Amino acid sequence: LPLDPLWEFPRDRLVLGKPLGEGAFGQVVRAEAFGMDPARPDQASTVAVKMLKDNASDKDLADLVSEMEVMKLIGRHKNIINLLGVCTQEGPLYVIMECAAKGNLREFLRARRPPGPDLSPDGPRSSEGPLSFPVLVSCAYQVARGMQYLESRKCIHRDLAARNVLVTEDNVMKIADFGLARGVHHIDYYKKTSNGRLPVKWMAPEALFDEVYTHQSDVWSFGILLWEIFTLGGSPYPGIPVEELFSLLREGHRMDRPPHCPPELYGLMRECWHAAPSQRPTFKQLVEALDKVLLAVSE
Ligand SMILES: *C(=O)c1nc(NC(=O)Nc2cc(O[C@H](C)c3c(Cl)cncc3Cl)c(C#N)cn2)c(OCCN2CCOCC2)cc1CN1CCN(C)CC1=O
Repeated sequence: LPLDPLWEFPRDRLVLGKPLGEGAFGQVVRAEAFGMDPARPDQASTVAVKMLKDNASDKDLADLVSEMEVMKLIGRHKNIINLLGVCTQEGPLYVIMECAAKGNLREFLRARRPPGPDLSPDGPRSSEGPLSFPVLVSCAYQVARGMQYLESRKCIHRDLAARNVLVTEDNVMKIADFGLARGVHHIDYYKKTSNGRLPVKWMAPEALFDEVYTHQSDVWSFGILLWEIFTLGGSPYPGIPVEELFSLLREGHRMDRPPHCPPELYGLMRECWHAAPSQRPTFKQLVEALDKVLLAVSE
Protein backbone atom coordinates (compact mmCIF):
# COMPACT_ATOMS: atom_id res chain seq x y z
CA LEU A 1 0.00 0.00 0.00
CA PRO A 2 1.22 3.53 -0.70
CA LEU A 3 2.04 6.01 2.03
CA ASP A 4 -0.74 8.49 2.82
CA PRO A 5 1.02 11.12 4.97
CA LEU A 6 -2.31 12.60 6.14
CA TRP A 7 -3.11 9.44 8.10
CA GLU A 8 0.05 7.36 8.55
CA PHE A 9 1.14 6.88 12.17
CA PRO A 10 4.47 5.27 13.19
CA ARG A 11 3.74 1.72 14.35
CA ASP A 12 6.55 1.94 16.95
CA ARG A 13 4.41 4.53 18.79
CA LEU A 14 1.82 1.81 19.52
CA VAL A 15 1.99 -0.63 22.41
CA LEU A 16 -0.59 -3.37 21.82
CA GLY A 17 -2.72 -4.48 24.77
CA LYS A 18 -5.55 -6.88 25.56
CA PRO A 19 -7.87 -7.94 22.72
CA LEU A 20 -11.34 -6.41 22.57
CA GLY A 21 -13.16 -8.60 20.07
CA GLU A 22 -13.25 -9.91 16.56
CA GLY A 23 -15.54 -9.60 13.59
CA ALA A 24 -15.99 -11.28 10.22
CA PHE A 25 -12.69 -10.10 8.72
CA GLY A 26 -10.59 -8.54 11.48
CA GLN A 27 -9.75 -8.39 15.16
CA VAL A 28 -9.62 -5.38 17.46
CA VAL A 29 -7.16 -4.88 20.34
CA ARG A 30 -6.69 -2.07 22.83
CA ALA A 31 -3.42 -0.19 22.55
CA GLU A 32 -1.51 2.72 24.01
CA ALA A 33 -0.48 5.35 21.46
CA PHE A 34 2.24 7.96 22.09
CA GLY A 35 1.97 11.27 20.31
CA MET A 36 -1.32 10.83 18.46
CA ASP A 37 -1.45 14.61 18.86
CA PRO A 38 1.78 15.68 17.09
CA ALA A 39 2.02 18.75 19.32
CA ARG A 40 2.31 16.44 22.36
CA PRO A 41 4.62 13.75 20.95
CA ASP A 42 5.23 11.92 24.26
CA GLN A 43 1.61 11.99 25.49
CA ALA A 44 -0.14 8.63 25.96
CA SER A 45 -3.69 7.85 24.84
CA THR A 46 -5.72 4.62 24.65
CA VAL A 47 -6.91 3.61 21.19
CA ALA A 48 -8.51 0.64 19.46
CA VAL A 49 -6.46 -1.07 16.71
CA LYS A 50 -8.10 -3.21 14.02
CA MET A 51 -5.92 -5.66 12.09
CA LEU A 52 -6.25 -8.90 10.16
CA LYS A 53 -6.63 -12.26 11.86
CA ASP A 54 -3.88 -14.85 11.46
CA ASN A 55 -5.80 -16.96 8.92
CA ALA A 56 -6.55 -13.93 6.75
CA SER A 57 -7.48 -14.32 3.09
CA ASP A 58 -6.98 -11.79 0.31
CA LYS A 59 -10.69 -10.96 0.61
CA ASP A 60 -10.22 -10.20 4.32
CA LEU A 61 -7.41 -7.80 3.41
CA ALA A 62 -9.49 -6.05 0.76
CA ASP A 63 -12.34 -5.73 3.28
CA LEU A 64 -10.01 -4.10 5.83
CA VAL A 65 -8.55 -1.74 3.21
CA SER A 66 -12.09 -0.80 2.15
CA GLU A 67 -13.04 -0.06 5.76
CA MET A 68 -9.94 2.11 6.15
CA GLU A 69 -10.83 4.09 3.03
CA VAL A 70 -14.43 4.61 4.22
CA MET A 71 -13.14 5.82 7.58
CA LYS A 72 -10.78 8.28 5.88
CA LEU A 73 -13.65 9.82 3.90
CA ILE A 74 -16.30 9.91 6.65
CA GLY A 75 -14.90 12.88 8.57
CA ARG A 76 -15.22 13.55 12.28
CA HIS A 77 -18.39 13.51 14.35
CA LYS A 78 -18.93 13.25 18.10
CA ASN A 79 -21.39 10.36 17.75
CA ILE A 80 -19.33 7.99 15.57
CA ILE A 81 -16.12 6.05 16.18
CA ASN A 82 -13.53 8.25 14.47
CA LEU A 83 -10.39 7.23 12.60
CA LEU A 84 -7.18 8.39 14.27
CA GLY A 85 -4.50 6.96 11.97
CA VAL A 86 -3.24 3.96 10.04
CA CYS A 87 -0.09 1.88 9.82
CA THR A 88 0.52 0.65 6.28
CA GLN A 89 4.30 0.74 5.85
CA GLU A 90 6.83 -1.94 6.83
CA GLY A 91 4.56 -4.18 8.85
CA PRO A 92 0.98 -5.42 9.19
CA LEU A 93 -1.96 -3.21 8.30
CA TYR A 94 -3.42 -1.40 11.32
CA VAL A 95 -6.49 0.87 11.38
CA ILE A 96 -6.34 2.97 14.57
CA MET A 97 -9.68 4.22 15.94
CA GLU A 98 -11.11 5.80 19.07
CA CYS A 99 -11.64 3.41 21.97
CA ALA A 100 -14.94 3.44 23.87
CA ALA A 101 -14.23 2.50 27.46
CA LYS A 102 -17.71 1.29 28.53
CA GLY A 103 -18.14 -1.16 25.63
CA ASN A 104 -21.27 -1.57 23.57
CA LEU A 105 -24.68 -0.09 24.40
CA ARG A 106 -26.37 -3.48 24.86
CA GLU A 107 -23.75 -4.54 27.45
CA PHE A 108 -23.90 -1.07 29.06
CA LEU A 109 -27.68 -1.27 29.57
CA ARG A 110 -27.83 -4.91 30.71
CA ALA A 111 -25.21 -4.23 33.40
CA ARG A 112 -27.23 -1.28 34.68
CA ARG A 113 -30.66 -2.78 35.14
CA PRO A 114 -32.38 -1.56 38.33
CA PRO A 115 -32.19 -3.59 41.55
CA GLY A 116 -34.71 -6.39 41.88
CA PRO A 117 -37.20 -6.59 44.75
CA ASP A 118 -35.12 -9.40 46.26
CA LEU A 119 -32.49 -6.99 47.60
CA SER A 120 -32.54 -5.78 51.18
CA PRO A 121 -32.84 -2.00 51.46
CA ASP A 122 -29.46 -0.37 52.36
CA GLY A 123 -29.32 3.41 52.55
CA PRO A 124 -31.59 6.03 51.00
CA ARG A 125 -31.20 4.99 47.32
CA SER A 126 -31.80 1.23 47.38
CA SER A 127 -34.59 1.51 44.78
CA GLU A 128 -32.61 3.76 42.41
CA GLY A 129 -30.78 2.01 39.60
CA PRO A 130 -28.16 3.72 37.45
CA LEU A 131 -30.47 4.38 34.48
CA SER A 132 -32.99 7.21 34.33
CA PHE A 133 -35.48 8.04 31.60
CA PRO A 134 -33.78 11.25 30.41
CA VAL A 135 -30.44 9.44 30.05
CA LEU A 136 -32.14 6.67 28.03
CA VAL A 137 -33.67 9.35 25.76
CA SER A 138 -30.26 10.99 25.44
CA CYS A 139 -28.71 7.69 24.29
CA ALA A 140 -31.40 7.41 21.61
CA TYR A 141 -30.99 11.06 20.54
CA GLN A 142 -27.20 10.66 20.23
CA VAL A 143 -27.52 7.55 18.06
CA ALA A 144 -29.98 9.42 15.82
CA ARG A 145 -27.53 12.36 15.53
CA GLY A 146 -24.68 10.04 14.55
CA MET A 147 -26.85 8.30 11.96
CA GLN A 148 -27.96 11.67 10.59
CA TYR A 149 -24.27 12.53 10.16
CA LEU A 150 -23.50 9.21 8.47
CA GLU A 151 -26.50 9.62 6.16
CA SER A 152 -25.26 13.11 5.18
CA ARG A 153 -22.00 11.45 4.05
CA LYS A 154 -23.98 8.85 2.05
CA CYS A 155 -23.07 6.02 4.45
CA ILE A 156 -25.55 3.18 5.10
CA HIS A 157 -24.81 1.06 8.14
CA ARG A 158 -26.77 -2.14 7.26
CA ASP A 159 -26.58 -3.68 10.77
CA LEU A 160 -27.47 -0.88 13.15
CA ALA A 161 -28.09 -2.42 16.58
CA ALA A 162 -27.26 -1.63 20.19
CA ARG A 163 -24.26 -3.96 20.05
CA ASN A 164 -22.87 -1.73 17.24
CA VAL A 165 -23.17 1.43 19.34
CA LEU A 166 -20.26 2.03 21.71
CA VAL A 167 -20.26 4.03 24.95
CA THR A 168 -17.39 6.27 26.07
CA GLU A 169 -16.27 7.06 29.63
CA ASP A 170 -18.55 10.14 29.42
CA ASN A 171 -21.59 8.20 28.21
CA VAL A 172 -21.23 9.51 24.66
CA MET A 173 -22.78 7.17 22.08
CA LYS A 174 -20.56 6.36 19.12
CA ILE A 175 -21.81 4.36 16.15
CA ALA A 176 -19.26 1.69 15.22
CA ASP A 177 -18.69 -0.56 12.22
CA PHE A 178 -20.48 1.58 9.72
CA GLY A 179 -19.98 1.31 6.02
CA LEU A 180 -18.41 -2.18 6.22
CA ALA A 181 -18.50 -5.04 3.84
CA ARG A 182 -21.12 -7.30 5.30
CA GLY A 183 -21.60 -9.93 2.57
CA VAL A 184 -25.22 -8.92 1.98
CA HIS A 185 -25.69 -11.37 -0.88
CA HIS A 186 -24.74 -14.35 1.32
CA ILE A 187 -26.33 -13.81 4.74
CA ASP A 188 -27.11 -17.00 6.68
CA TYR A 189 -30.39 -15.74 8.15
CA TYR A 190 -30.38 -18.58 10.72
CA LYS A 191 -26.94 -17.65 12.10
CA LYS A 192 -26.73 -17.12 15.87
CA THR A 193 -23.65 -15.43 17.32
CA SER A 194 -21.59 -16.67 20.28
CA ASN A 195 -23.68 -14.39 22.52
CA GLY A 196 -26.99 -15.61 21.14
CA ARG A 197 -27.77 -12.75 18.75
CA LEU A 198 -29.87 -13.33 15.59
CA PRO A 199 -28.89 -10.36 13.36
CA VAL A 200 -31.81 -11.06 11.01
CA LYS A 201 -34.05 -9.51 13.70
CA TRP A 202 -32.68 -6.02 12.87
CA MET A 203 -33.22 -6.20 9.09
CA ALA A 204 -35.80 -4.02 7.39
CA PRO A 205 -38.24 -6.12 5.32
CA GLU A 206 -36.98 -4.67 2.01
CA ALA A 207 -33.46 -5.72 3.05
CA LEU A 208 -34.46 -9.19 4.22
CA PHE A 209 -36.90 -10.03 1.43
CA ASP A 210 -35.55 -7.93 -1.45
CA GLU A 211 -31.87 -7.27 -0.60
CA VAL A 212 -32.54 -3.51 -0.88
CA TYR A 213 -30.72 -1.19 1.56
CA THR A 214 -31.34 2.55 1.91
CA HIS A 215 -31.10 5.06 4.74
CA GLN A 216 -34.73 4.17 5.47
CA SER A 217 -33.69 0.53 6.02
CA ASP A 218 -31.35 1.89 8.72
CA VAL A 219 -34.35 3.77 10.18
CA TRP A 220 -36.16 0.45 10.63
CA SER A 221 -33.07 -0.88 12.45
CA PHE A 222 -33.02 2.28 14.60
CA GLY A 223 -36.56 1.43 15.70
CA ILE A 224 -35.34 -2.00 16.83
CA LEU A 225 -32.49 -0.24 18.64
CA LEU A 226 -35.02 2.06 20.35
CA TRP A 227 -36.83 -1.06 21.62
CA GLU A 228 -33.49 -2.41 22.87
CA ILE A 229 -32.86 0.86 24.78
CA PHE A 230 -36.27 0.91 26.44
CA THR A 231 -36.01 -2.77 27.46
CA LEU A 232 -32.56 -2.01 28.96
CA GLY A 233 -30.85 -4.30 26.48
CA GLY A 234 -33.57 -6.86 25.74
CA SER A 235 -33.36 -9.15 22.73
CA PRO A 236 -35.99 -8.35 20.07
CA TYR A 237 -38.91 -10.56 19.05
CA PRO A 238 -38.77 -12.47 22.37
CA GLY A 239 -38.94 -16.22 22.00
CA ILE A 240 -39.44 -16.10 18.22
CA PRO A 241 -37.09 -18.28 16.14
CA VAL A 242 -36.07 -17.28 12.63
CA GLU A 243 -38.56 -19.55 10.79
CA GLU A 244 -41.42 -17.99 12.76
CA LEU A 245 -39.96 -14.50 12.27
CA PHE A 246 -40.19 -14.84 8.48
CA SER A 247 -43.87 -15.77 8.62
CA LEU A 248 -44.73 -13.09 11.19
CA LEU A 249 -43.05 -10.36 9.13
CA ARG A 250 -44.99 -11.47 6.05
CA GLU A 251 -48.15 -11.00 8.15
CA GLY A 252 -47.08 -7.53 9.35
CA HIS A 253 -46.28 -8.53 12.96
CA ARG A 254 -44.64 -5.91 15.15
CA MET A 255 -43.25 -6.05 18.69
CA ASP A 256 -45.51 -5.06 21.57
CA ARG A 257 -44.98 -1.92 23.58
CA PRO A 258 -42.49 -2.88 26.32
CA PRO A 259 -43.14 -2.25 30.02
CA HIS A 260 -42.30 1.18 31.42
CA CYS A 261 -42.05 2.73 27.96
CA PRO A 262 -44.06 5.91 27.33
CA PRO A 263 -46.36 6.07 24.31
CA GLU A 264 -44.19 8.79 22.73
CA LEU A 265 -41.32 6.32 22.38
CA TYR A 266 -43.43 3.32 21.31
CA GLY A 267 -45.05 5.65 18.79
CA LEU A 268 -41.62 6.43 17.33
CA MET A 269 -40.77 2.72 17.21
CA ARG A 270 -43.94 1.96 15.26
CA GLU A 271 -43.27 4.82 12.81
CA CYS A 272 -39.80 3.38 12.19
CA TRP A 273 -41.45 0.03 11.39
CA HIS A 274 -43.97 1.29 8.86
CA ALA A 275 -44.07 -1.14 5.94
CA ALA A 276 -43.37 1.54 3.31
CA PRO A 277 -39.86 2.99 3.67
CA SER A 278 -41.13 6.48 2.72
CA GLN A 279 -43.64 6.36 5.62
CA ARG A 280 -40.85 5.99 8.18
CA PRO A 281 -39.31 9.14 9.67
CA THR A 282 -35.94 10.32 8.40
CA PHE A 283 -32.99 10.54 10.74
CA LYS A 284 -33.38 14.33 10.68
CA GLN A 285 -36.99 13.89 11.87
CA LEU A 286 -35.96 11.40 14.57
CA VAL A 287 -33.30 13.82 15.87
CA GLU A 288 -35.93 16.56 16.15
CA ALA A 289 -38.57 14.32 17.76
CA LEU A 290 -36.15 12.91 20.31
CA ASP A 291 -34.74 16.38 21.06
CA LYS A 292 -38.24 17.60 21.94
CA VAL A 293 -38.68 14.77 24.44
CA LEU A 294 -35.16 15.22 25.82
CA LEU A 295 -35.62 18.95 26.33
CA ALA A 296 -39.02 18.49 27.98
CA VAL A 297 -37.66 15.96 30.49
CA SER A 298 -34.39 17.79 31.17
CA GLU A 299 -36.07 20.97 32.47
C1 LIG B 1 -10.74 1.69 25.17
O1 LIG B 1 -11.50 2.86 25.43
C2 LIG B 1 -11.47 0.54 25.92
N1 LIG B 1 -12.46 -0.09 25.29
C3 LIG B 1 -13.20 -1.13 25.95
N2 LIG B 1 -14.26 -1.86 25.30
C4 LIG B 1 -14.59 -1.75 23.93
O2 LIG B 1 -15.49 -2.46 23.47
N3 LIG B 1 -13.88 -0.77 23.16
C5 LIG B 1 -14.01 -0.56 21.77
C6 LIG B 1 -14.38 -1.72 20.86
C7 LIG B 1 -14.46 -1.52 19.58
O3 LIG B 1 -14.84 -2.63 18.70
C8 LIG B 1 -15.14 -4.02 19.15
C9 LIG B 1 -14.85 -5.04 18.06
C10 LIG B 1 -16.54 -4.32 19.69
C11 LIG B 1 -16.71 -5.01 20.82
CL1 LIG B 1 -15.35 -5.64 21.70
C12 LIG B 1 -18.05 -5.30 21.42
N4 LIG B 1 -19.14 -4.87 20.79
C13 LIG B 1 -19.01 -4.12 19.55
C14 LIG B 1 -17.80 -3.86 19.02
CL2 LIG B 1 -17.76 -2.98 17.53
C15 LIG B 1 -14.12 -0.14 19.06
C16 LIG B 1 -14.18 0.24 17.57
N5 LIG B 1 -14.21 0.59 16.49
C17 LIG B 1 -13.76 0.89 19.91
N6 LIG B 1 -13.71 0.62 21.31
C18 LIG B 1 -12.87 -1.52 27.22
O4 LIG B 1 -13.66 -2.58 27.74
C19 LIG B 1 -13.59 -2.87 29.14
C20 LIG B 1 -14.38 -4.22 29.33
N7 LIG B 1 -15.59 -3.97 29.84
C21 LIG B 1 -16.34 -3.31 29.01
C22 LIG B 1 -17.58 -2.77 29.75
O5 LIG B 1 -18.27 -3.80 30.42
C23 LIG B 1 -17.41 -4.68 31.09
C24 LIG B 1 -16.20 -5.06 30.24
C25 LIG B 1 -11.77 -0.85 27.97
C26 LIG B 1 -11.10 0.13 27.37
C27 LIG B 1 -9.94 0.88 28.07
N8 LIG B 1 -9.88 0.58 29.49
C28 LIG B 1 -10.59 1.36 30.40
C29 LIG B 1 -10.35 0.93 31.86
N9 LIG B 1 -9.18 0.34 32.08
C30 LIG B 1 -9.03 0.14 33.32
C31 LIG B 1 -9.04 -0.83 31.42
C32 LIG B 1 -9.12 -0.49 29.92
O6 LIG B 1 -8.51 -1.15 29.11
